[PDB]
Amino acid sequence: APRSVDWREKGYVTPVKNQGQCGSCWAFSATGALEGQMFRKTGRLISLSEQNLVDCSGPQGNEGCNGGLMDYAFQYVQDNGGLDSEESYPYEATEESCKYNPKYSVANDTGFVDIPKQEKALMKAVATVGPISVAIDAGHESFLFYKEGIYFEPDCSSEDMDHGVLVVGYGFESNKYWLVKNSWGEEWGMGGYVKMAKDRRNHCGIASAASYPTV
Ligand SMILES: N=C(N)NCCC[C@@H](NC(=O)[C@H](CCCCNC(=O)Cc1ccc(-c2ccccc2)cc1)NC(=O)Cc1ccc(-c2ccccc2)cc1)C(=O)N[C@@H](Cc1ccccc1)C(=O)NCCc1ccccc1
Repeated sequence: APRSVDWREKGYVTPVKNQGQCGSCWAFSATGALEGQMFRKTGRLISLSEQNLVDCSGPQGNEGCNGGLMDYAFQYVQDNGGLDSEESYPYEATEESCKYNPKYSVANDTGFVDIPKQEKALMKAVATVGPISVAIDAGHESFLFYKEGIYFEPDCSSEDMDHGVLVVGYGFESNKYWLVKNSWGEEWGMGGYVKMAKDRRNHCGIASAASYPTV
C-alpha cells in the first residue's frame, strides 16, 4: 500500500461540517463515507443529509441526537431506497419528524463492509476504497482542546470508542498518522481535522469499528 494517501486531493471529501450540540456524529461519519463512495461511482461530489438520518433511521437502531452507529445509517439508506441531499433536507441539530422525500434522493447503498479490527486492514481499505467511517476514543479533555500535531493520548482506550469520524487518508511527518475529518466545525483542530497516531497499537481504537458502504 502507498506510503501516503489523502482522498481530499482527489475530490472525494466535502468541506468540514458541524454537528453542533447533538449526538449525531454517527450521521456525519456515515454521510462522509457515502459521499466518498458515491463520488467514486459517479464522479460527482454531493453533500448528503445528516438530518434525514437523524429523523428517519430509528427503525434501524439509531437514536437521533442521543446516539447511533454508522452501520445503522448505511442499513437505513438501503432499507429506505435512498437518502436526500443536504440542500433538500437541511441540518437542524435536533431530532424532528421524518421528512424523507424520494424526489430529492441523491445517494443509495446496497450494503456495507465491516473491516477486520487491525490497523493493517484499515490501511488497505483506506488505500483501495476511499474515506472510511471509524469510531475513536474522544473521551478526554485533550481531544476537546486539540489544535494541531499528531494526537496521542496516553490514557486512550481501544475498547470504549465514543465518537464517529472519517478517515480520509494517512501519512507521515518529518511520526505516522491517520488523517481524520471530524464534525465539530472548522474552528476545532486543523480546519476541523486531526492527525491521529498511526501504528501505535490501534491507538484510541481507530481500527476497531471501521466500515464503509457499498453503493
Ligand atoms: N460512549 C458511548 N457509547 N456514548 C455515546 C453517546 C452518543 C453519540 N455521540 C455523541 O453524543 C458525541 C460525543 C462524542 C465525544 C465526546 N467526548 C467526551 O465526552 C469526553 C470528554 C469528557 C470530559 C471533557 C472535559 C473538557 C473540559 C473540562 C472538563 C472535562 C471533554 C471531553 N456528541 C458530541 O460531540 C456532541 C455533544 C456533547 C455534549 C453536549 C451538551 C449540550 C447541552 C448541555 C451539556 C452537554 C452537546 C453535543 C454516539 O452515538 N456516539 C457513537 C460513536 C460510535 C460510532 C460507531 C461505532 C462505535 C462507537 C456511539 O457511542 N455509539 C454507541 C452507542 C449507541 C448505539 C445506538 C443508539 C444510541 C447510542
